[PDB]
Amino acid sequence: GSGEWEIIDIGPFTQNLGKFAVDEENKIGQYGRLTFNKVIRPSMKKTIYYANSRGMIKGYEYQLYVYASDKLFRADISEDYQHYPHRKLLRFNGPVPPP
Amino acid sequence: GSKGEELFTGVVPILVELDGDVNGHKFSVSGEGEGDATYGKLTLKFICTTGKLPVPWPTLVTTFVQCFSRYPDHMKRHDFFKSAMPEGYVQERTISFKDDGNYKTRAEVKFEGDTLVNRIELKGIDFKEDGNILGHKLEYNYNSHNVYITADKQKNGIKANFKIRHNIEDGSVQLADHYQQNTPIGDGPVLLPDNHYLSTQSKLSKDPNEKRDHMVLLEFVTAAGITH
Repeated sequence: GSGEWEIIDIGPFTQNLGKFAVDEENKIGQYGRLTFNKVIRPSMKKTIYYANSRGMIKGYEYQLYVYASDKLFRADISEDYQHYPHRKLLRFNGPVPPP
Repeated sequence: GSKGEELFTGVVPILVELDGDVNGHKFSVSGEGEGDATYGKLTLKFICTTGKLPVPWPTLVTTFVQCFSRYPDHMKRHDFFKSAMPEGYVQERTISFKDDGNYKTRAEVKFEGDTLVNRIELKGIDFKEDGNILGHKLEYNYNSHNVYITADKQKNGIKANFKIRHNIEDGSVQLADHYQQNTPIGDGPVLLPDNHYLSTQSKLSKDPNEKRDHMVLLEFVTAAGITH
């Protein structure tokens, strides 16, 4: 299961998600070494549910606009509480049009 | 009431140390936090210090300090756990997972200075390699339970029987059958209780800034089952 996208703030929690995305992308290397600047609006997340009738929260998915090295990227991050490591960078593409 | 009870009237720091061995997979966990028995409240964070935990975190919740239970005033003569303090008690369990392996645990719970310490050794055997436990098929959450306590006069302690209900990702629930015995470490007198139960509720979460394999635990435990 998975709910709908909801707008979230761009406070520390979100900025740290940005930082995570850039650090993970830096491990691949298809772009040059990126330096995190900031997550800008809009940031959004959707709730992920266990696939069963209880339907309790399994984790979350995030879609972020991230500035790194003065370029704007779209980062998708999944958070899954059941399995370590919980945070995984699904996608990281850029540069992209400003929202 | 007991002298041991006076050690719990405020916030008490807690340390938890576990050495485990499940189907030969060795692991260690350290936990820190605090307990406030006035409200039956426990807050703990556990870190696997040997890398990735080879079993699901929820299966270890009961193993990771019932002296922080809130005993209602009319029931305080029945609180064995605090009465055994500061010398402490040994807590032993067998935990049987339905159609899978079992844990055997031995823990010593006692004060070290002003800190309540729970030191545990855990042995797990007969687990199915792709069962719910070693296959990590448990949801990351935790149900509320009632744990019935009875006196064990010959060991000058208590025993308990209860079933833990673990949610499974496919929608089933797997029962973990707990057999428990507690005996005081010291030689002094302790309070032996009439039959009663502990009502528990637990919330599991994660620390967003933590990179190691870990569990954050918030728990409330209240004693009940004796009329006033």
